[PDB]
Amino acid sequence: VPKWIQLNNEIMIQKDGKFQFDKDKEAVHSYFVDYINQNTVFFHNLKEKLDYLVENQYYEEEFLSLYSFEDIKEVFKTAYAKKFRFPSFMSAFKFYNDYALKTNDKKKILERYEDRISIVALFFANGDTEKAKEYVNLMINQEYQPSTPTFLNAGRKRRGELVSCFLLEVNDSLNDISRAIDISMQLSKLGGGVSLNLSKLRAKGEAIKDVENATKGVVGVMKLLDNAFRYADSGAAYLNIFHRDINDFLDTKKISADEDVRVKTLSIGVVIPDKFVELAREDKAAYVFYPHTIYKEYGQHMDEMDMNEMYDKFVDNPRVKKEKINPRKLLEKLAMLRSESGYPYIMFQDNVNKVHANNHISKVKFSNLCSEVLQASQVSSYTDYDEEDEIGLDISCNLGSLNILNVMEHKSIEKTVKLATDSLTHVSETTDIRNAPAVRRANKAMKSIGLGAMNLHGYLAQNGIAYESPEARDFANTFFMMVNFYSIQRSAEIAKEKGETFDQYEGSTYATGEYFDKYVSTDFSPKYEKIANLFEGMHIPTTEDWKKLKAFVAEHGMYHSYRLCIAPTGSISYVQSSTASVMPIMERIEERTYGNSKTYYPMPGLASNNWFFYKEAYDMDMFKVVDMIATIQQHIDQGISFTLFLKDTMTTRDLNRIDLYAHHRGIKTIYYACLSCVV
Amino acid sequence: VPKWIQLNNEIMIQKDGKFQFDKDKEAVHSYFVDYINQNTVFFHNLKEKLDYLVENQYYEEEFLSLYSFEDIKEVFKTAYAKKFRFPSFMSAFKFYNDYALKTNDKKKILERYEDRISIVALFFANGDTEKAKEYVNLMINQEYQPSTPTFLNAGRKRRGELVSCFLLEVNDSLNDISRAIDISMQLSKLGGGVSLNLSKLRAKGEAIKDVENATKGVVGVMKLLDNAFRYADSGAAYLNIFHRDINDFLDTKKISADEDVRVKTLSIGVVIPDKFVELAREDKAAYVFYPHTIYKEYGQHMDEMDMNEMYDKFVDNPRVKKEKINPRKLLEKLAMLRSESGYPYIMFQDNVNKVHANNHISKVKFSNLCSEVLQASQVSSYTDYDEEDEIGLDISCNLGSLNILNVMEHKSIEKTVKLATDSLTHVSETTDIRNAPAVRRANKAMKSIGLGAMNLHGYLAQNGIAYESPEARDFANTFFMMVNFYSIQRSAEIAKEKGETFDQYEGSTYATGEYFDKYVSTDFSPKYEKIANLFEGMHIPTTEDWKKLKAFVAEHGMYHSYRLCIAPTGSISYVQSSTASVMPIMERIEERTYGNSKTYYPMPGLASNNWFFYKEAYDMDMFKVVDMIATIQQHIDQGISFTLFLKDTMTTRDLNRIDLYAHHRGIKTIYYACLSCVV
Ligand SMILES: Nc1ncnc2c1ncn2[C@@H]1O[C@H](COP(=O)(O)OP(=O)(O)OP(=O)(O)O)[C@@H](O)[C@H]1O
Ligand SMILES: Nc1ncnc2c1ncn2[C@@H]1O[C@H](COP(=O)(O)OP(=O)(O)OP(=O)(O)O)[C@@H](O)[C@H]1O
Ligand SMILES: Cc1cn([C@H]2C[C@H](O)[C@@H](COP(=O)(O)OP(=O)(O)OP(=O)(O)O)O2)c(=O)[nH]c1=O
Ligand SMILES: Cc1cn([C@H]2C[C@H](O)[C@@H](COP(=O)(O)OP(=O)(O)OP(=O)(O)O)O2)c(=O)[nH]c1=O
Ligand SMILES: Nc1ncnc2c1ncn2[C@@H]1O[C@H](COP(=O)(O)OP(=O)(O)O)[C@@H](O)[C@H]1O
Ligand SMILES: Nc1ncnc2c1ncn2[C@@H]1O[C@H](COP(=O)(O)OP(=O)(O)O)[C@@H](O)[C@H]1O
Ligand SMILES: [Mg+2]
Ligand SMILES: [Mg+2]
Repeated sequence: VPKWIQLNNEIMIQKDGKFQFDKDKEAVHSYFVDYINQNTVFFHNLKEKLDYLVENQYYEEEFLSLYSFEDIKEVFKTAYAKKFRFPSFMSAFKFYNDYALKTNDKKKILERYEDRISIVALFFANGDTEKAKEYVNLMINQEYQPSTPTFLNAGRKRRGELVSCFLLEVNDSLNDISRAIDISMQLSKLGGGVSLNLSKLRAKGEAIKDVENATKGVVGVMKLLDNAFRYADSGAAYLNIFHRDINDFLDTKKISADEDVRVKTLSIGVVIPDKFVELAREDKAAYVFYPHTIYKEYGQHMDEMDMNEMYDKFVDNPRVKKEKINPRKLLEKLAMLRSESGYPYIMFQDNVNKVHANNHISKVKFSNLCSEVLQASQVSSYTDYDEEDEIGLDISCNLGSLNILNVMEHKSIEKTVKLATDSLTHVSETTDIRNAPAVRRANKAMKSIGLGAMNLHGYLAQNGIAYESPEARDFANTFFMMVNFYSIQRSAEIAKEKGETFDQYEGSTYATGEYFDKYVSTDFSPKYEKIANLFEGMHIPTTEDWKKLKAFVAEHGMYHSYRLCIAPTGSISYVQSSTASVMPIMERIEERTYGNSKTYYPMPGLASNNWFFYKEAYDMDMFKVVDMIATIQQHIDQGISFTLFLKDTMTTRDLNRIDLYAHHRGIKTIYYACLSCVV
Repeated sequence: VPKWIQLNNEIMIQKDGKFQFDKDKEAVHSYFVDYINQNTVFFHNLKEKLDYLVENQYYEEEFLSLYSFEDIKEVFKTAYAKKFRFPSFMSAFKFYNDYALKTNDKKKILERYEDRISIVALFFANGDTEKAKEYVNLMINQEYQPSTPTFLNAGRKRRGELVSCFLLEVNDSLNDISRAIDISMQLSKLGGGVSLNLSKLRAKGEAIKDVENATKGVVGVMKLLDNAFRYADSGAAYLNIFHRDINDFLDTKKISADEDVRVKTLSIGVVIPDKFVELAREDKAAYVFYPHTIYKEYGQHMDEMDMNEMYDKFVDNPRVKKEKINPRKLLEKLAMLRSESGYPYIMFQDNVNKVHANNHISKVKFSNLCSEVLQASQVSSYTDYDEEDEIGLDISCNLGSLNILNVMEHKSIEKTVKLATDSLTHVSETTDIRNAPAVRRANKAMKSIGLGAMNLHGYLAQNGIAYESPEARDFANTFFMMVNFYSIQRSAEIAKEKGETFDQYEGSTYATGEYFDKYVSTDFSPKYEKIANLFEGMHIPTTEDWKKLKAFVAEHGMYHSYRLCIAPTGSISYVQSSTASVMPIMERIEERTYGNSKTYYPMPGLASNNWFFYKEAYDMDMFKVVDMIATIQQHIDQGISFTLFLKDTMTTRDLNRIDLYAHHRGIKTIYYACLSCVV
């Protein structure tokens, strides 16, 4: 057993009752000197390194050719000037095991952490050598972490797509079903996570032409999709809760499900308008609808109509066919299934669209794997082979997360937010997906990005603030207000600089101005003095600054239809020495076995004198956590991946009381505690 | 229990030891007077009938509008002038239960047998009122029976496609696989039987781009197709025996197969070049090949190269990857699987192409469900969404069968063959399949039809000739030579009349003349005197008549790339009072239960003084049956659906000796004893 693993395990051998937290500094030092340095290829110079990496098909050539090699050396030297040292064993282990470029034979290390960062920065900057330096500092200071698809792939040949998260609409025809199968496979082949909205497909037992009772329904298309994802080397189906197939749709995922209906590689999500929550509260028998009878009567997809306005009219219309269900029992079934599998991802549709800026394009109808992407979409119609198709708007989103601790300590909320936006904008403009025409069309038209945040709990716990406290909410309220301020400002700056807005921007609430109403009348500076001290050195936007930004946007518009969403953070959380996303930590010390050895990872910053503040999520009040997320969500235009942390000693009514409380507080999406759609 | 069922069962109550065969004449009379006539809607006139059937969306309007109603009445009266009476209970039962148009509520009969025939004839004739009369007589005399898809659908609204048999090529890309899934569903939705050639897909464990060992292989695409056919309301996959996946391909159909690999709605067929049969005979270890390594080396699909020429070169080429197998044991496995399921349909590829007329277009590479369609094909390439596709040639075939007994008694071999061709040509020209571009392109370019024959055994047994006798072969030799003569002659007549040939006709052996070599040097008039007497009244083509037809074709060409194939005959065999296809009868008397009653159907014409000639197939020598089929096959340009009739007391070596003997005798396809691809 290696020496770094020896010192690593010595954390768990207590001294004066205290753990040996300092042993992990030795462990990662031993891990480098006695291993990493000896398997890292070292060239006589950097040009020799880059020429080798280019000539051996490791790196791409075009993006490097935009720089004079004297500039590439300055950028690399900027990365190494930091003298970055991983503070823990698992942080360095995860980077070299998951991210560092290895040789084709997987024997030696080609990239140090400074190398991957320099290459990504050279890619983002697109020739601007000083900007490349800015990106290097931003990443080497660990202020910003682009998503794994971007951070891992930028600058490679054989490089996968930098975006790997996609959402698809599916129209109610065999032609469209066939095209969705192929698109799913085309994206999944590229490593993408694909979520499809099935709410427009007619329900089981609806007519085809004049043959009554002919349709397989949603479960039939799920079976085809399940197989498509199996063949092409993870997908999701969403369904509106008022769709007649909702029960059958859910039952495909019961762990006891019969194999005739079983679907094994599809996640599921459920879309819940306010009207359903009211019916459930009142314990009144509800109706679910056969969507094609609604289409034949109203000429519109049920999915494109306002169920809060239309429910009673659908019920009274004799040409609309429906079924009676028990809304409380359906709500209970959603709790049971999430205890089994985490998902169904639950989306409170009216909590999304109440504050949605682009309802003029469409209401938000569904979300992605792990349910943080919330954007408008419009269904295509792929017609017969000899006819032109009608290309709509699907969704793809490009992700990154700033690191709250390092942003606060560097007092760089503005600079990080604006710079990270520039990078996500570059990934959006260099993406051209083939074989997904509505994804490609939407990416150019909508120009949407998704900037998030990680290390919320870690930063709070290291500054003496409990995750569940009202002080924690007071910090989050202010911090994310500021993130949103500078995000909107940078999007308008890019719109002025380029002279473009996203397509149909002038119909958005950004252009008509009501987006800014709460920001010009309400102040979001800290109510607690000790929280205000954390922001010392950074100007906090006032209602007056918001009035001037409102006016600025009104003159120049905005480049991005969407800017912010908070995805989960996977392995990269280790590399960042950061608690995952904005969630509370799960364990104070993680024990995982790797290759016949047990490794220990205490939470980033865990000491004996802050033990109390690293409170484990399962011991927290989920109602207080809901309050925290609802506070962050005020200033995020898309969504927040939100996993409830529950003990098995929870009755099904306790579970639904959380659901109802989350809906009450304005939460957009929720599930219980996705690789392509995480940072 | 009804009276017709009473008299029907009285056949089986013997008199002087003899069955009561005459009781079935009473049964079908009782079946009409006491039931059929009372549930048949009778209008005051025919215009009242047709107007009702048009106005109630039963019939189509366009084809009837091509006639003046005085002419429609003459055509209908021509049908009724025959005073056609069904000679047996089951013949009338099958027509009214399976073919006669009933009301939307399925309560009363709208069509008598004379009505369906008149409508089909009016459809075929396309305005020519005298031709409509010719079609009426041809069908009411039961000289010709168009296939069930055509006979059932012609003249309807809500009418399904008149062709329902299709064959598809699939290219080696994800794009092509996705298009084949959709095409399969588009055709299957229309009621089609779809067979796909999977021999071009790269084998399991081949590279994708530069990722080695990445491919699922043929079984992966079979699983997708299996699901496609399940969703869209029967298909087939063919594979060349030299494909590396052949064993895995076969194992998907073992009745004991694990569900991870199980395929439940796909038939399978295997394509066997001569080189494999030689390797099996010699008991020499054979090789199967990874087709993509062959493609990367030779630039051609293994499926498009001559394995008899290339086998040793493939084996010696170090850049071609292969696997060793046991050819004898593989041949044995094909016998086992056919005992289980009937198929794998076995195709002896060189027995097809040795006598194939259009090798210049392509070799024949695969066949259909029940394996009688044998035509050239060329693979498409469906490229990325933004790029033009390359449309190749798939296959569809339009079927019918003449009734040998009635053709011989009416001495109408010429008139039936030429008239049936005209009808199959009309079905071909009125077919426009959407969403299958290579099927549509091939149908116009190739103009192929498939005329067959039924009632061979019945006709032989009723003229004192045993199915296994050399006299039976002597009759078949002459009869089908004549069918082929007048078929070729009518195809050339249509080519002169229209001034067109099928595309690239001048590369065929019809144009270069070697097709006719055996017909200008060998006489095919009967060797047996009693067989020659059967043809009295009809001129038998001589070598001189063939020389003049050869010259005729050389001047005018031919309209049809393919003309003849002998499909199985399903329920319509009853309606025709005909033994199935050209096969020997299976049972002298069929006992089947329908609705709590047992029905009896003795073979068409079975009497006590011809009992010996209705010898049951399972008591026959399959080697003599192979001889019979090989004799018919000389004069059929496509294939013959050929089911072996075997007792379970057959060793696996006995089974392979039949296979080897069938190959020896030139048989093209074979399996053991399809609805969309039967007449
Ligand atoms: N394999 C490598 N070998 C050498 N330098 C590398 C390598 N990988 C990255 N670098 C980085 O490239 C930069 C320049 O490296 P190089 O050794 O060519 O220059 P130097 O000797 O440090 O400086 P100067 O140009 O003044 O000689 C340094 O920041 C170094 O850390
Ligand atoms: N339901 C039906 N009622 C009447 N005739 C029918 C019907 N179905 C088919 N036919 C056929 O239509 C043809 C003409 O029928 P119709 O009764 O109108 O004429 P008709 O009285 O026999 O002759 P004519 O025109 O000299 O009066 C006949 O051959 C008849 O068998
Ligand atoms: C994408 C994909 C293809 N395949 C199959 C389908 C095809 O038979 C083959 C890949 O064909 P293609 O889709 O044509 O792949 P490619 O063009 O990117 O790469 P290459 O140049 O090597 O053709 O492998 C899989 O087995 N799994 C997959 O996920
Ligand atoms: C063809 C087919 C469709 N479907 C589904 C797919 C679609 O959701 C719907 C049929 O859509 P379509 O493919 O659009 O059918 P259509 O246009 O011929 O008929 P209609 O005018 O009624 O749309 O039913 C099946 O369930 N099984 C099938 O076999
Ligand atoms: N925690 C660490 N993170 C990153 N690199 C490390 C770490 N520990 C050691 N190394 C690498 O090992 C080299 C030798 O280690 P050492 O001599 O202890 O440090 P230094 O270079 O500061 O004197 C360092 O220059 C560095 O490249
Ligand atoms: N075997 C049969 N096939 C067809 N139709 C039949 C048959 N037997 C009876 N029918 C129908 O029943 C009608 C009345 O039968 P019947 O009086 O016995 O015959 P016919 O009309 O020759 O005198 C016939 O006109 C005919 O339409
Ligand atoms: Mg439709
Ligand atoms: Mg390819």
